[PDB]
Amino acid sequence: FTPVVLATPIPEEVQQAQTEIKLFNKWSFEEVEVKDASLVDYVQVRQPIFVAHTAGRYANKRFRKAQCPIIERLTNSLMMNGRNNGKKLKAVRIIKHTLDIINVLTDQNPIQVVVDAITNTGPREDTTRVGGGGAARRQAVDVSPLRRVNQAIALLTIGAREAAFRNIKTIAETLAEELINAAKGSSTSYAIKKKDELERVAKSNR
Amino acid sequence: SLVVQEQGSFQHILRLLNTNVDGNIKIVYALTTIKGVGRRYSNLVCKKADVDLHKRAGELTQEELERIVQIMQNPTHYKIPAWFLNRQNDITDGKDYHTLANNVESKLRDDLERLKKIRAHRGIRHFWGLRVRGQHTKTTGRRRA
Amino acid sequence: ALISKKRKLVADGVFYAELNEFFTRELAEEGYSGVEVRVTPTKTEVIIRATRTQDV
Amino acid sequence: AVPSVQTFGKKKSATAVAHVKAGKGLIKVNGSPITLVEPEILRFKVYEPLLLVGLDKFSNIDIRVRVTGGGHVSQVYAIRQAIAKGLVAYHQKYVDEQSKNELKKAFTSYDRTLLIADSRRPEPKKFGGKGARSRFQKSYR
Amino acid sequence: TPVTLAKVIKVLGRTGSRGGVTQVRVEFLEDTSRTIVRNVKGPVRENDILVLMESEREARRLR
Amino acid sequence: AQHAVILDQEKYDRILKEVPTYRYVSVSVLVDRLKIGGSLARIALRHLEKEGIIKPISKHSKQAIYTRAT
Amino acid sequence: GRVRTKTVKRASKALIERYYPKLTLDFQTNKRLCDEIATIQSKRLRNKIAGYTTHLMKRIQKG
Amino acid sequence: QQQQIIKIRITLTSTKVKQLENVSSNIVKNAEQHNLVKKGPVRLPTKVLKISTRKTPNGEGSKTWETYEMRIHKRYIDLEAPVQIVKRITQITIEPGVDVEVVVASN
Amino acid sequence: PGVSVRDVAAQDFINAYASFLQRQGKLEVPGYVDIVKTSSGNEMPPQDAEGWFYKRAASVARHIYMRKQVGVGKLNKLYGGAKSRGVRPYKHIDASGSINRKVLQALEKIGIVEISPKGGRRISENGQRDLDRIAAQTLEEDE
RNA sequence: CUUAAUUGCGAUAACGAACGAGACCUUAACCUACUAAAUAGUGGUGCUAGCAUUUGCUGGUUAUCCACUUCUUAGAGGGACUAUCGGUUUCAAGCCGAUGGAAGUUUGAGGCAAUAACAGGUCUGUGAUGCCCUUAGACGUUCUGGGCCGCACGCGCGCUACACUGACGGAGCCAGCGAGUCUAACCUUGGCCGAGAGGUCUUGGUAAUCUUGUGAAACUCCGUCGUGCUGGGGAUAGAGCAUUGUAAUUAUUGCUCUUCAACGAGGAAUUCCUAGUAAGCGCAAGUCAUCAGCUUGCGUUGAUUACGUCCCUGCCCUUUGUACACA
Repeated sequence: FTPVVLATPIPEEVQQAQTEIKLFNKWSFEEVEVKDASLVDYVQVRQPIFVAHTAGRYANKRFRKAQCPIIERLTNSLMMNGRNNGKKLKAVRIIKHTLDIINVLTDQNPIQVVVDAITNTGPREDTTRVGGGGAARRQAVDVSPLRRVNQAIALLTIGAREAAFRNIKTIAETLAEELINAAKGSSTSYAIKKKDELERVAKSNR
Repeated sequence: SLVVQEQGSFQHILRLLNTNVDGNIKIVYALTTIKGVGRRYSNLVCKKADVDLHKRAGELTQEELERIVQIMQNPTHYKIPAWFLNRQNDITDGKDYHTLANNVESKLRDDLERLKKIRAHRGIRHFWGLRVRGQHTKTTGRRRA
Repeated sequence: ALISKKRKLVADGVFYAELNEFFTRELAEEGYSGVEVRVTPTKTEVIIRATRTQDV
Repeated sequence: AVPSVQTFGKKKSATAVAHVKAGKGLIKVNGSPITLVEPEILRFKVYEPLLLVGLDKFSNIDIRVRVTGGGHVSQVYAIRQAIAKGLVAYHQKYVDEQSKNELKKAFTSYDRTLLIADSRRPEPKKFGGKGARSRFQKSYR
Repeated sequence: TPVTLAKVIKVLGRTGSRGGVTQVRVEFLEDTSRTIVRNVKGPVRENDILVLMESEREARRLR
Repeated sequence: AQHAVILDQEKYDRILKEVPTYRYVSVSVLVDRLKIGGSLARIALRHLEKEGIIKPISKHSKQAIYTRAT
Repeated sequence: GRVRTKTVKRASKALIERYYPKLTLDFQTNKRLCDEIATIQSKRLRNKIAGYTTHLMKRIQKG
Repeated sequence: QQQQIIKIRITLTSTKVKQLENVSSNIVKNAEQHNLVKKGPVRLPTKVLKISTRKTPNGEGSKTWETYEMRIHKRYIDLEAPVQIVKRITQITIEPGVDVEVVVASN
Repeated sequence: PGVSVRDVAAQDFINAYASFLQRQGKLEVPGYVDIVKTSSGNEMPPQDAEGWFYKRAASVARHIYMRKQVGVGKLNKLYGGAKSRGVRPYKHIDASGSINRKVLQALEKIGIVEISPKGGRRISENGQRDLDRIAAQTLEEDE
């Protein structure tokens, strides 16, 4: 199919998955379907990213931080504490490097990567401190249209790095089994601990 | 980290001139432990000594360790161009000296007790004890002194 | 020619500074207000226009 | 020959001077093949405004730009403006508007900042501080 | 689950002696002709989900 | 070393049974797999490498995932 | 933070001084007004005069 | 000898934006009324002349910072300066600051 | 299809071209081989006992088809990492001065050396007499 | 009642006004448009060298011809004014929810910023300012240099780590701000010498040419290790080498080798900060003969938690109380 005459020739196996429809190049990020529970309308796939370097302002108008792409949010959310401040172009290989370990373990291409994480391992809620006085019993103030994504993604990628330092385990290779353990997991990672200490306030005290 | 069949012929923990040897670490850290032995000639204990380098430190055997005694005692018989040396043209005869493990402070205080008695400015800051090589010592004196 | 362009086109500005005291530092009673700014090559045309164009 | 074409792109340090000559499909920055884009990750942000009207659109034209400057990505999505302005620069004029509304509707629903001349700039740093909004230490004593 | 889906049709603002907690309404998705005054976190836009956790209770004063 | 980093020399058959139905393993895993560690973490991919059970599915510097090939 | 100015007093006295039956939603005469009636001291004076005289002339088609 | 022209780079040092254009156009009209072929006026780009200083005369108080700038505008022309432009400077169209130097480059 | 060396890799190229010719035979180890720290502040020399001669000399040969000219004052100002610089923040200061000038005695045998007027380097087509002729067989080996 | 605003709607013994705020001006916010670029360079260029045999790549012929701006450009103008529709609101000021976007914080940050003052502080920017010892003992100049660094022991601004994103070497060599030589001298590429610092032969540019794409880190790609005051740390101390200056002693420094201090995320307290931003890194200019761990200006990846409250400090505006007015 349609090569071209030039002095820099072109391979074969890839861009026929691109010239036909506006989707991914080699991997089948294709026609697989979503498991959409509550948090309705939080899929930026169709039309997605491929890696997370999409140009566009996203953060000062807080009503459009939800149109920051939902696949980019887990990439947005890793690197702190005097070691990797800047060097956020380490987070662009992590994408295919956690679309590396996900290939051996439950591919579920990105109509299924992020929509499965917040359901049974993260919040459907928040518990913020406006707590009256003396000893702040926090109001268990539940889900907003922006409280399903921000701390549900950008702190569970942080508390699950606490074994990625002082010994062998790499930040790019800690992510082997935390997304799946955010998809379906019994806390071999940081799944329960943002619904353990904040939910003892949140169950029957309100 | 090469193809290895490490039996008991490999050297275990033994004193080799005041250091119980870490044999299991690499051959660059086979000896580089003693005062007088910095980490800088971890290359130039075994640079062109015809001993293999990608092996760990079970090599440089019991009498290939004899060269280690005289390669660092005599710095010139193996043709380093003498820029890799700690004390030359000292007080007496004006030639080279590689100050070994006993000879670390054996000779530097001879250059200090050279000078406790010859009145100089860096004399009265060592036996008193004072920061002689360029530090303001007002604000030095708070947590370090 | 031994005097650069960028760093010494401001060098003419001393002849707005050395000059606009030189007219009126002994002569602070003169009445200067800014002459018609003018130049020719090799020589500078001089006109006086002030309170005291008569006594000095 | 033909005078150079003032379709044209800008960015931080990578001026995407969208030249177009009579070409045959060279995907370069005037010097590098299609397998040698290759940071293994940033491969496609150069391309994908290319692969939108078809595979080639290379019958008469190539992509002829050269760029000095740059950061690490700041050329990769700079000349993708020039790779989008290096195609449609003559299809406005020579072929017609119904070849733009019923055939360059490819060039409508995948504008991820293509013809946008940029509007996001880091601000100059202040005075009286290291950072752009950060300040020094007070220590009221 | 004792939770119920709820459109927050009309927005108020938010309250508190610190700034966080919020006055909102709910208009449910199931069992209409029934409404209870509840709360929500924060940056809420119009007519979107409030999954609860309580069944039927109340929390009003926001200091 | 002290606890399963360098060789564990008596146990040379364990490298020859390297995937005990145990899919996820890398350089980043083998240190506390009671086998070779990040010092000599590659000698299971030195020993059984070219044609056999192990085939390369990863790339990155110093750290390489491997897998019993289907 | 989007409110009037101190040259909105005269952006409504010379606006209707002789010039009501023009200036619809059409933006062309919403500058070709202000090069003749006003001698332009800033290109922003189109932005400070005619930036409101269509919404204010939405108020005339109401009542 | 006479009116074979010797390809002199017409140029004019100033600082302003249209005051040089008051004086540079005394050549721009005067080179094209008798209609030479022209590939001409090159805007010498704007140069800033930053100086930093503390605003205060004594180093007490809040050490606030005041900054400094200029814009060096200049034009140089890639043409033949005719004989009726080269010594026209020496008794007309010269102004303090407008020191019309005329550099030479032909081949 | 018509080949340029600008249509050829330069990352694993030296891994497959200049290290394919690793044992051409003429060693050129002029006494300052592997005794010097090879960068003026970098505390360590190469400790592999293999290479870093074609990595410094033969890096230039296809580097110089990508440009006009270089010299050793752009070789020392090319490769300096973090400097062993006190209790103070680090920099990039230059690499070694006389050591990487060994290519101005090593390249002299090849013919990729041409010395130009107007200073600097000239590259003749002798690089095309060992790289454009290997553009017929080792470019089709990296599918 | 809104607003960043005594800015504005309006109610009115107030009417008209005038500052301050906004306007005002830079700079990052663009132009299929031309009078213009050999103080940048593209298309064919007279073309050549290989390879591939398809005007396909490198180099120039300081004019081979040019079309000459589309990168710095302004000669000026334009385009985004919450715009536009639903929800609000007295139907007005207003304010939200989606859309289109070069262009929806007040276009982002700055540019002098009012009334009134403050025993704020500079006679240390002046041989401005009444006041002395003034001068020939002088509480000052010429000059050898001390001393401004002196240390018992306190307090701030900053730098480096407190320990497996820890330490080490090589393939791509990427920025941005600016700066730069005169009667001698800065920037200094290219080549020989030296392992470094540098020595020397040279070259270009009094300025978009040239040093420079400042060939920066951090990174892109790989090989090495093993958690111990490790090869974390480089304080301290010793001995050699080149430079700046007339001279480095109390080491101005940069380089080589040896020695390898404390500590293992800091108590009462306390500094800054709502998106290209914190927080890591690095580049040029200032003083510069020599010396940056500091400042002025600039790049490179781009998180957290909060887009709301008066709770602690503060701050304006009313009502109130006052024996207070140096408040």
